[PDB]
Amino acid sequence: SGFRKMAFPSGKVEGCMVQVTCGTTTLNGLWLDDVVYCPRHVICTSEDMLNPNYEDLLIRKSNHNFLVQAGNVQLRVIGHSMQNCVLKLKVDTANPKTPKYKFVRIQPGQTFSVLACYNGSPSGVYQCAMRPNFTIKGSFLNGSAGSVGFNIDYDCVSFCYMHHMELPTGVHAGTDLEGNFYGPFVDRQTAQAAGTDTTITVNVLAWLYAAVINGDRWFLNRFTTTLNDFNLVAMKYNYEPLTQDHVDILGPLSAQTGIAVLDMCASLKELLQNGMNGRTILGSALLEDEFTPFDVVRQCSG
Amino acid sequence: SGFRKMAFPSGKVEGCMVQVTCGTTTLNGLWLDDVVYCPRHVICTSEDMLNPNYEDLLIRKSNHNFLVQAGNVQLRVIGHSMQNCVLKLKVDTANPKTPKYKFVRIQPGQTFSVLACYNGSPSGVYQCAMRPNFTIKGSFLNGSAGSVGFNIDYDCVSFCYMHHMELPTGVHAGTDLEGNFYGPFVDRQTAQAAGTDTTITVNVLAWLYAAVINGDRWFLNRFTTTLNDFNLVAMKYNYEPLTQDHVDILGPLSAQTGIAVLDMCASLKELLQNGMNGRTILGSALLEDEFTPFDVVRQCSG
Amino acid sequence: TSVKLQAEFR
Amino acid sequence: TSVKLQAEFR
Repeated sequence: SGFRKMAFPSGKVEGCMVQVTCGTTTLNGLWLDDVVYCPRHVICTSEDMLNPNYEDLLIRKSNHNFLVQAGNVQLRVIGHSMQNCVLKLKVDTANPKTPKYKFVRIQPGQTFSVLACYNGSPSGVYQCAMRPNFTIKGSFLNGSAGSVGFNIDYDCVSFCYMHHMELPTGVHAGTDLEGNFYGPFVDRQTAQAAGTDTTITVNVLAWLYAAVINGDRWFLNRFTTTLNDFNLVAMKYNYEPLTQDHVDILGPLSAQTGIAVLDMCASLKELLQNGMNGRTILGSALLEDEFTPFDVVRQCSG
Repeated sequence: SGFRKMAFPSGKVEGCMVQVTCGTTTLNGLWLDDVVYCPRHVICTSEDMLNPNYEDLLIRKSNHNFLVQAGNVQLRVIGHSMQNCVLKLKVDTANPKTPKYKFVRIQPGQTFSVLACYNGSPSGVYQCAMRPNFTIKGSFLNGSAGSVGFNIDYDCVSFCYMHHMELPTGVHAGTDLEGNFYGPFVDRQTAQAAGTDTTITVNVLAWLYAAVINGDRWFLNRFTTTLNDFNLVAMKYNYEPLTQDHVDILGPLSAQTGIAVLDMCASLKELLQNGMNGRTILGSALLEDEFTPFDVVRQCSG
Repeated sequence: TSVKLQAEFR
Repeated sequence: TSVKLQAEFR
């Protein structure tokens, strides 16, 4: 028994974390093979931050203007290029601790482990989800840019995030490993605001399945509901609509418990309209939507 | 900014997990230098579980009765010895991945990051706190016995916990790295219930300090209280007493926020009495006692 | 009703 | 009231 917020063992990613210093700006870099990726605002000064042109700022910097340091080793940069919001620094030494990796772009509702680093040294790991408004709710301080989000299939690390900045509301925005931001955001300290956030419906349902596997069952009910009638009232409580694919991936969670997907959707309908009435599910007084159906099989089944 | 439940990077510990098998019983061991550490109930069959004689069960064992496996490489055992509830198995090869480490024993209320493995292969990592009744609320399935809980300071891994069993309540129990159990527990399959659980009072103040740094302010109280008057109300709601040391340890956060610790106590008194009134603190409708003052400072101060 | 030691028996 | 790029500047 037991269900927890649980990140992948970060060792394979820690062996790729380096420090990158250009001028006076310092962030983190991801060292895979003989290429180093890092957010492009390492070439920004404390002044040119409001409205900078990175292509202008880039031509002004050459190879020896980037200082990469991997532990007690300093990597001589041989080349530089820019892909969207990341800089690709070629180095004279391929990382010997390089895992097998894929660059993937996750979609809203999926999760990943975050390895927060400072000065290229990792500091802590935790689990985040790409919220519908295309932000994550992480814990990032100054100099935490360049930290990466990832998932490990088994021996393969799927890098899917790279930290860049924090919005006024206190949440965080970043890019995939091809420099493509998550959301309508740009890397400029300006008046940017994230869209209104919604609740990841399928992740609450999957998390209610994780409770059933642990013996918790009180929230359940005898009622039935349709997909269209559920998503209607899901919309009523600022809940995302449940598509057919989401119901499909909830299958193995339905099979082991026998509780059908639409029937647990009826359990959610009752909790939305009434509340929890002072009780706690898995030790929580509000519904949690950051645990995918995958994250539950990874921990409860088997 | 933001505040998240966050574990330590498990890289240095990932290179210390091995598989241990006596007969057909399998679990995990901790490979440090030329020594493997693991629970003693690995020498038990499926039957000797009520009242097992670990002394009488170990005399019949020899070195070639312990199959220690580090990945796809087995380590020849040259000596074994029992020490409290753990077994230490000497091996012919010193672990090339051993980092700097200490064997510490933690107090109730202190945190540590668990790296849960099955069959010597790390599965994930999460942060846990030692409850006042000396249990933890982790997430362990069969084959988890042997997982370690640790804290990393600098480049040293202070091993502080090793997992052993699960109570009927569902909470998790175990030993330190010298075999001495955390609490009034025994490695037998008997009906066992821990002590009565109290709220870690200092951590709740520490968790409310992180909330003021992060923008939450509605629970604050202008007027102060005393250490004598608060402890009077503290135990009213099943809270650990607040020592002057607790106040001292919160010194860094009392400085960053400008709110005295005893001012924060008056705010806790108002929150205990009235509740949250359907409002959220750091995304939680319940007061969290799982973040020590050190977890708060490390995540808030730069 | 009783404690479960969490090695892998069988 | 605006975004902050979170590399360490001087």
